[PDB]
Amino acid sequence: MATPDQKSPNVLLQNLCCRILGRSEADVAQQFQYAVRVIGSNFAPTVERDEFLVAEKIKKELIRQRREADAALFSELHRKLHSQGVLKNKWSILYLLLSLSEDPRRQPSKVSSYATLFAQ
Amino acid sequence: SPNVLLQNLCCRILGRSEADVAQQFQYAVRVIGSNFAPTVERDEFLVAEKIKKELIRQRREADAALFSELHRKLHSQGVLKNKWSILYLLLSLSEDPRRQPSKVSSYATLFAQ
Amino acid sequence: MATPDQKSPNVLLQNLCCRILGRSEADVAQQFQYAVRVIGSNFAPTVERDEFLVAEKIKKELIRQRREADAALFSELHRKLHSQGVLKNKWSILYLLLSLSEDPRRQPSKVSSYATLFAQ
Amino acid sequence: QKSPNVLLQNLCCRILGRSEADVAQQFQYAVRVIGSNFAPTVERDEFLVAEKIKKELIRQRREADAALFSELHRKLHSQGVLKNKWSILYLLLSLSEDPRRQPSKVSSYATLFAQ
Amino acid sequence: PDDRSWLEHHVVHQYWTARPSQFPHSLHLHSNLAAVWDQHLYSSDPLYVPDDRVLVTETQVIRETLWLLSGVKKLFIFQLIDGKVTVRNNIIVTHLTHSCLRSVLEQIAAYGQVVFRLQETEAPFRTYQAFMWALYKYFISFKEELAEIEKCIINNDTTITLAIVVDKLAPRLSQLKVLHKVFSTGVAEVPPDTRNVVR
Amino acid sequence: NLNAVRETMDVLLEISRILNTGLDMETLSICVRLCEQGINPEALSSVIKELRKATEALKAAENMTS
Amino acid sequence: NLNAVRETMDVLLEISRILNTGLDMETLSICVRLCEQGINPEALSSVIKELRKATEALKAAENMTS
Amino acid sequence: IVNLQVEMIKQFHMQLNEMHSLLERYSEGLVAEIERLREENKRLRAHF
Amino acid sequence: IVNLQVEMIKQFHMQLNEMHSLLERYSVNEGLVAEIERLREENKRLRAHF
Amino acid sequence: IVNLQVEMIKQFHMQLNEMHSLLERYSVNEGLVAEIERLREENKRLRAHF
Repeated sequence: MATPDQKSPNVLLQNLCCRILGRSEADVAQQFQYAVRVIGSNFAPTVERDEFLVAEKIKKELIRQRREADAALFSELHRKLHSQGVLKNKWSILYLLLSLSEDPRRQPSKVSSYATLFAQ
Repeated sequence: SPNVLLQNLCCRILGRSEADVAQQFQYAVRVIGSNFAPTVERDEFLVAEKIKKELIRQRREADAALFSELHRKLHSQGVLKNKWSILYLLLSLSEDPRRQPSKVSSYATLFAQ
Repeated sequence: MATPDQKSPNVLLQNLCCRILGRSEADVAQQFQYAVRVIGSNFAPTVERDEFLVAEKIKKELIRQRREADAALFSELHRKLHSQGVLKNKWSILYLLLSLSEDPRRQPSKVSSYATLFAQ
Repeated sequence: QKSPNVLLQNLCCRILGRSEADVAQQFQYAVRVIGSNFAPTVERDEFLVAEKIKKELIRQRREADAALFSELHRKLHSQGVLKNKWSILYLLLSLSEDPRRQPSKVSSYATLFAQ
Repeated sequence: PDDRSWLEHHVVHQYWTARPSQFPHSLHLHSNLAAVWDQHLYSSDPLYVPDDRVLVTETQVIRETLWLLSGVKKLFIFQLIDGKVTVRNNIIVTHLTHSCLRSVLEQIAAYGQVVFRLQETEAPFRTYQAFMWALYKYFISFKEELAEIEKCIINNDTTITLAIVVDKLAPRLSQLKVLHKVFSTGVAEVPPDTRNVVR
Repeated sequence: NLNAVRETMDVLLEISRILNTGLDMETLSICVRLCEQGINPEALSSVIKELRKATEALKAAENMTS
Repeated sequence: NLNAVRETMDVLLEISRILNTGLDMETLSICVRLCEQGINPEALSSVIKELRKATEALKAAENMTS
Repeated sequence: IVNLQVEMIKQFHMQLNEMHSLLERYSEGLVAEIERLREENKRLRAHF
Repeated sequence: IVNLQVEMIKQFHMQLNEMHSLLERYSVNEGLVAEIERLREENKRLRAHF
Repeated sequence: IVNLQVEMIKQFHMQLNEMHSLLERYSVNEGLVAEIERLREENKRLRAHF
């Protein structure tokens, strides 16, 4: 039963680069190459491979940002996600979500325009 | 020669001929050729204790006992000249069955071509 | 959007190389390239992105160097600067200044002339 | 006053016992290493480096080597000939080898890359 | 997504989404007043670091203003902080100065904050129920005009400016201000611990 | 001596199986011989990790091509 | 000064011998002079390690080819 | 750090090999041009 | 970290030398340059002798 | 980490310079072009003198 054509991770990564840059895949070729280089690199194991430990780390991080309500909400959402059982790799997704969290309180160290020189 | 043995080992582990494992052989040669800081422990008993603690931490007490027995057998056999190095290697290569293997993304296959 | 006629990052890097080396910009071309490479290199996030935390760290470092008077002067200048509100990136400048603070008692490790040997 | 590069090359040739032509790859590697930016040494204080060497030798039950290191450090400090004592002390600590630990005979496998 | 992206480009830009919709605008001095002001500021102070400003459309600004005046919460430009409508600081329009836009939006935000306080009314008692009912009827009357303005905007046949809308709403805005003051005195000035009879 | 080597190899294989190391008898014997010759255990571990990654990539390629 | 230099070199040689460093008088003297002249000790240590590694690689190649 | 070093060395080796292959690919045409011009000159001479 | 840096520098030096040799092998008009110089000398000799 | 970044930049620069030098030494078919022009002029002289 023809499981929707989830294009291979290379095609998905190209589409992701195009989407993130807001340019066509052809316009993101340098960014696509950078992404391919990153993806082909050996990555260290995620800090936490326990769904509950990763969820607890996320809650602790939210509390550290003085987002205690957000920490409670995170713990509740994690419980709900664990009960839903839809994700096969809970530890990897939890580690990713933890890695992608941003502290609203820490004033963004505005990336100097000079970083764009190396993007080309 | 040790180099031929390492190549054969790579071929056996990969299930490919030595000519097909040339890149893996080169990677192994590069890794071995890199200057490494002195190992944390060059004492057989310290390496054995670290391995035992790591095995116990994974709640594998039976596997910890099996490892201790195998180490005793290896020590009594006296075939290995550098017991501390082999014990350290075995400890370093142990994997916790409880920690879900970070499944190497199918995406790694994309760059192999 | 008040963009001060900021001479291009290249001109600033060239001027910096010329100033540091004590050579003309044309004579600091390798140093200018090195500066451009360093700025273009990915750097770990700064230790402190909080203006007050950077000021406190500078004061603590001066006290550790037995420069307690200099630590008090740094704390007072930081308070004055924060009230003045003239600096737009107080956290970045404070972190830079703290990182650039030097203990007068610790003899500057004179970069051996030997570094020039490999340039040829 | 032989230039440090020439002195290092002569030292490499003397230590390896080979001609410059046979050490060309090693000479290039040495030049690259010396010219490469290295992380700061573990200890840059002469007294701290001497104390660390003494502590490491005592911890390894190498009392004879600890006494020899303490004597050499006392002699170096009293002679006052060296301007950068910390560098020499750090080098000696980094190069110390335990005489009790049998030299790990370099596996023949290293020869594969030699060709 | 390609057809959807083409529509999204042609059905009005996602500027209302936090995604920056870059739109082409005339570089004419009268049309590039924001850009001309940016150029002058950039030229004038060597210490001047250019802040990140979001370019918003005048029609988009008008629509968001109407939605605020319609009592919509969670606007993108106008954020409600402590019951006070506050404009996001990084917003700019092509035809207005940041300070001028900020002043006009501050007046609009003050009126929106008044409405929001009035919008939050629960009716726990018969007299409070009557006051809520009257407030609802008033808000209906205001929403009628707001919907008519929105309809005129939707027809897009004629140039409707923020000034034109403000002038059209001036009598309603004055009525809203009077009502806000009266309501504050009649209810907001009433201590919370007062008996329902006393209130 | 041969019986002692066989016993040591069997013990090592049992330890690898209990620990789920994934090493076979031949690979374990090769590792033992390399260790007896003085190879640094940290270098050996890094080499083993790189070889395991290469073997996993080769197994994935063989499963995709089959 | 000459006597002090000789005494320092003898002390360094004795320390190297007790530590089994494998350094000869000329290499030790060159290293001492470089360190006294301000050479970064990390660079000198890396150079010494590279020379020792080269000697060990040449000995391993000679033993494998013999 | 050791894992990073080993991976970096492997990647460096692979990249060096790829660059070598790309330069070989990008650096027979001369021979074919010579052959074509020789054919053309022989055809011209025979026809003449 | 220092060991890693030193090993990387040594590997960089070795790789630079290997790349130089590989480019010399595959770029190698040098044999063709020598043969062209030889043909130039032979044509010059034929001009002097005629 | 800062030392590593600086070292990486230095190593990249050194490798680029070494590659430039190797390409200059080995790519440089300029000698071959000059020798081919020399052989053409010498062959022209040998034809004119014969």
